[PDB]
Amino acid sequence: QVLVLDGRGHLLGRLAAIVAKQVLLGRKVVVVRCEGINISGNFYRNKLKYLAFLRKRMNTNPSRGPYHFRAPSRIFWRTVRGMLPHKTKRGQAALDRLKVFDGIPPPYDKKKRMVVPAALKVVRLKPTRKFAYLGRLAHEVGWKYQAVTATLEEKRKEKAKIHYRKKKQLMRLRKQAEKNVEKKIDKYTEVLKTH
Amino acid sequence: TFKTVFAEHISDECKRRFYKNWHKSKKKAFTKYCKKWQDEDGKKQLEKDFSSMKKYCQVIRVIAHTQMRLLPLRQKKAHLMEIQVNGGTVAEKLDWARERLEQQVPVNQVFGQDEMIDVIGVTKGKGYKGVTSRWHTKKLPRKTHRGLRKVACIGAWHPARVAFSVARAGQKGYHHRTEINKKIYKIGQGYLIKDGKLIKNNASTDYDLSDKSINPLGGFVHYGEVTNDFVMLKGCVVGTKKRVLT
Amino acid sequence: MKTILSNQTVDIPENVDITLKGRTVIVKGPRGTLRRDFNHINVELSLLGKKKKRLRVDKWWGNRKELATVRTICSHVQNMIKGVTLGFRYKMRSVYAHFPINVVIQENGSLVEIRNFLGEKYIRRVRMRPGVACSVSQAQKDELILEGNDIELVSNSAALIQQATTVKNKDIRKFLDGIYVSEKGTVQQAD
Amino acid sequence: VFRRFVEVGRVAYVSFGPHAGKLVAIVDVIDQNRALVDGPCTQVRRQAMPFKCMQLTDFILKFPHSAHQKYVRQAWQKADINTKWAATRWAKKIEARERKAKMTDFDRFKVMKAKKMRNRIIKNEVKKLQKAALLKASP
RNA sequence: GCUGCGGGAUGAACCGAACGCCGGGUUAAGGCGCCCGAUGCCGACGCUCAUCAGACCCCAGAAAAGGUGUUGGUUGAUAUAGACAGCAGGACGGUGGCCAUGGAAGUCGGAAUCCGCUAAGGAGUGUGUAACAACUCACCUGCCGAAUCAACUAGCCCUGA
RNA sequence: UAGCGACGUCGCUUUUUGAUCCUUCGAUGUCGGCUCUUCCUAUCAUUGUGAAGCAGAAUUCGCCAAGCGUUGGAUUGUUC
RNA sequence: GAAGCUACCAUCUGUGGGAUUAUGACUGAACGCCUCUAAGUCAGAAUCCCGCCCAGGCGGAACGAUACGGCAGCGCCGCGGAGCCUCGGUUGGCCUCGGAUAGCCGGUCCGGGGUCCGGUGCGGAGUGCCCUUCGUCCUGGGAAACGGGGCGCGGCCGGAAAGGCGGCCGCCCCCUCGCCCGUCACGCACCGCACGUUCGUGGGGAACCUGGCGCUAAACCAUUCGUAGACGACCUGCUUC
Ligand SMILES: [Mg+2]
Ligand SMILES: [Mg+2]
Ligand SMILES: [Mg+2]
Ligand SMILES: [Mg+2]
Ligand SMILES: [Mg+2]
Ligand SMILES: [Mg+2]
Ligand SMILES: [Mg+2]
Ligand SMILES: [Mg+2]
Ligand SMILES: [Mg+2]
Ligand SMILES: [Mg+2]
Ligand SMILES: [Mg+2]
Ligand SMILES: [Mg+2]
Ligand SMILES: [Mg+2]
Ligand SMILES: [Mg+2]
Ligand SMILES: [Mg+2]
Ligand SMILES: [Mg+2]
Ligand SMILES: [Mg+2]
Ligand SMILES: [Mg+2]
Ligand SMILES: [Mg+2]
Repeated sequence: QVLVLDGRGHLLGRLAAIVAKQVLLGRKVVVVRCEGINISGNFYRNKLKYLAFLRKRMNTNPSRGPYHFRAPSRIFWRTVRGMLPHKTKRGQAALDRLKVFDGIPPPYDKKKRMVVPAALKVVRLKPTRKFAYLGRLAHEVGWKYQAVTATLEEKRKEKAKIHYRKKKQLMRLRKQAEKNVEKKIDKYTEVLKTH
Repeated sequence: TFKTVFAEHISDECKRRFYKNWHKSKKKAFTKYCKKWQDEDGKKQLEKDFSSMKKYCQVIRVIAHTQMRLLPLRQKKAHLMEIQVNGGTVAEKLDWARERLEQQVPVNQVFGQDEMIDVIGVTKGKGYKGVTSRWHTKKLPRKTHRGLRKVACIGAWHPARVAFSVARAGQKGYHHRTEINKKIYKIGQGYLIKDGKLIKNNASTDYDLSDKSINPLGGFVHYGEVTNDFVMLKGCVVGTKKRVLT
Repeated sequence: MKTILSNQTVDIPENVDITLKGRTVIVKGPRGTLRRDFNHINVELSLLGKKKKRLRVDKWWGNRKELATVRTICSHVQNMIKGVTLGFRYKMRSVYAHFPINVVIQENGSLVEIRNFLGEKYIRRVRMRPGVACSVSQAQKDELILEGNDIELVSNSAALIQQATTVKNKDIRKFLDGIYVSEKGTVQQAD
Repeated sequence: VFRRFVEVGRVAYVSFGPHAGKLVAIVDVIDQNRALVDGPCTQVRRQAMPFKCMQLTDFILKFPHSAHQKYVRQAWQKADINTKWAATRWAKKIEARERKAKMTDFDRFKVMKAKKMRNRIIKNEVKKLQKAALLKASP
């Protein structure tokens, strides 16, 4: 069904390639925490290329023409637009299936977030190469919503800690229950058949 | 907008604002909402909204309107305004607003003399005027066939379009414009109750000291007979007579 | 050429203590404490010696610029040890032209206020770093002493002072005027 | 940090390649990428294998530098790598993965019914223990 | 031209390959991150940071020249008869040499170019005062301690742009 | 070698002119001026800087830099 | 010469934050020294972006009124029955920031340090959970003192970024098979065959008979208006005081 992807520590083109391949098959994929998607290269170069992309505009009418989004979710959505056949009613359905969110919505606070190993910064970059933050780029050029998103992110991180302490307490209780007795008759069978 | 909580006693001028045809309407606005005010069980579901308003909101804007019966106009419809209270914490802003629901706000309470306060409004209505009157371009000379008040060249050949910066026949006026940094001279009350039987005492400074009113000799041209609080602004202010300004 | 390990050796005296939680180095001593992060380098930082305090800065294969980087850690650890044992004192004599330079301090020595400034009427204010204390020296004309713990903070504040005092739109071969860093040293002498 | 380095005389697992699931012993490093390996009792012939192809372990041996197969075998059987390697949790994990790969349908049915019974008894005990925790916290 | 088809995104001439309508298999030219079929190989070896990276014959952009930015290569020179650096000390006598003249007294110039003390001083590498003077260098020595320096060459990248 | 730079030599651009005839001859209305929009930098001035044979003033040579300005007239149909 | 339009021909106003280029620097190796750079920091401007200012998207909010009359019509809950159209799945996984020259778990002491486990991760997505359950009847061994479902009832809000299921107390009609192993007999055994099994009391529209609780309006034209008008459009008035 849905594929809730974390966006922290992923590279833009790698994650866009994997999302654009998995969205043409029908798996409804949603990339959350889009402000944390890293981009390799120097951050000055990345904002210089994005400034050149802003400089690209129609001169006879700027409204009828290139629409330059500043929000990082819409940056990733344009990145996947440039890779899907969006002029056809296959890539149009794929863009309808794709959803993207800066920050985290409440149902994606509820559900578990996946992490793609092939798109990671650590996997795809030598650790002495420079990088960038898409949220830093978006706040530096246009997207004026870094502080509100960071405040709500710290709020949901505190919520995640106060849920995780309860979950870890329940896991300590169930391992006390596993430490208790009168369960081993099935457990010998399970150890002999892959506990 | 999280949620909007109105007051109880809503005036007929606000009801004329909420309706289009006041004659054809049966005047049925806010009957169930006033029933929610009257019900004691509805008060607990109404004060729960303010307890949620203290917790989840940061920007509180208060709706206010004008009394049209104190004007020489003919409109008789109020004008609703969200006014962002820039006070302290949300709790005491909400307490201030609930304390001052259904109450009047003078000009001396917020504004003051010698204050530099901007004006927002809509320009005059000049209509669908031409190019030399809209963009103030130079006229063509007398010998020009097919026009004198025109832009003579629009674009080059190789852009086979018309650029958006080219001066063309746009409608002049009735545009939203704001002008910044205008000083207030005098905020003065007028026409107080009959202890003194009718006090005029306006535009009567420390050096004038004579009986005089707000209005000029013969009333204001196309406005009327101002008998209320009034702001005495500097320079030229955007708009015609009888026009709503913020 | 992918050189196998390069290690730097640091001896730490008994007057101070060191604690590393990874690539973060926290040094505690008599003149306060000082902590820094080496997160962006990826060089192993190990210590040894039961109350002997022998630090080793060890880097494996790497490149030539990274073998250059592995000595920078040893040098900044030496600078932190010197700053936590002795501290840093920078003496700045006001090399002044016909117009003098009147220097006062306002907020606990953290706000240096400069006046008469090459004859300019504009009174200049310089806010210093969190953790550096400045003072006006005694028994010496127009000397400005900057004392602190972190060499980067102290020398960046002194750089802000010597760039705030700058001759503009003239010749700077003539008009040799400004507050320049005269002497670099430690607070506690004879060590 | 860095508990294990490559060394003359260290046993190492092989994860990738045609010798997968087999132990070797690193004799010497050739140049930065490949190392000559040898296995006397692990059914692998003396050859050169890459470091990213192999997998480092925690047990060490005492080899001379570039020793013969006889001395490799004698140091192996003196160190007793096979019984001590069976007596670790790592080989138990790999063996359990092999057993899960070698399951059949009747075995999965038995695993599933034992799984239901275990998880039901564990869930009832967790409910009883949190009931006892509430009974303790009620005064 | 008279000629489709697969690649070169798009193309008259480029590379394959020439055409009756179809099924199966295979391949050339090309390609295998997504459009867009196919490397989603636990691919191998190295090079490259570029604030204007680069990305495949014709084909759609660039030179002479330069780089103590890294990577190899060649030819030499040094060094326990303790080098390169770093810090410190000395840097004279003949002689203010000889041609010159406003001065040349190592320092604008023309020629030349040796000796003693030597541990070492070059009839002198530069700075300066117009000269005479002060400073530094060649050279020698004090501490440290074992590797170091110079000139070319071509691969990437940069400046030239 | 601040600023210059011969004898030689390597380039860039199409704001001049030249060369060719590829499209246009069942027509793309062929100079200049007026009005008006937009773009480039090889920068005249302004903002921030480096160097002078930069004492100050005034200049000259470079860098980031095209955001904003870059006139009124006598002459000539003039481009100039 | 009124009103009205108009003149730099009268008059008023035109507003600041950030990252940075050039450049100057700090610490600092490479290269014992030096060095603005190789990692890392500082200042830094008519350039850039945003604020302010304009029009607001096949963009989304909060609230009001939500059709009497004499029949009528329309909402919310729970309904039993039939029919047309459209397209997709055949279990859902209810969540710790972070790191890769480091990191997980458990735990005396004053969020932190010492100590104890595990680590090519088994407190593991090469994973976990109800699950490979077709059902029923009879009788036995383990586990089960919570029961286990809800048309449920009263309370709490958790949850504000786009919220609706989950947890606690007390009752309600029952279950002591809500489960694992053994015995017995049956249900369509449709006689070799496909689209079968699923969140489906799937999405919305037009109507059919019934219970309970409620609702009794508003736009557009016409007329007037001038603060606006080419026409449309926009701001306006209308009561029997
Ligand atoms: Mg008009
Ligand atoms: Mg004519
Ligand atoms: Mg000057
Ligand atoms: Mg032929
Ligand atoms: Mg083709
Ligand atoms: Mg091509
Ligand atoms: Mg075929
Ligand atoms: Mg091929
Ligand atoms: Mg594919
Ligand atoms: Mg061509
Ligand atoms: Mg080279
Ligand atoms: Mg280039
Ligand atoms: Mg021709
Ligand atoms: Mg021609
Ligand atoms: Mg034609
Ligand atoms: Mg034409
Ligand atoms: Mg024609
Ligand atoms: Mg411009
Ligand atoms: Mg710099």
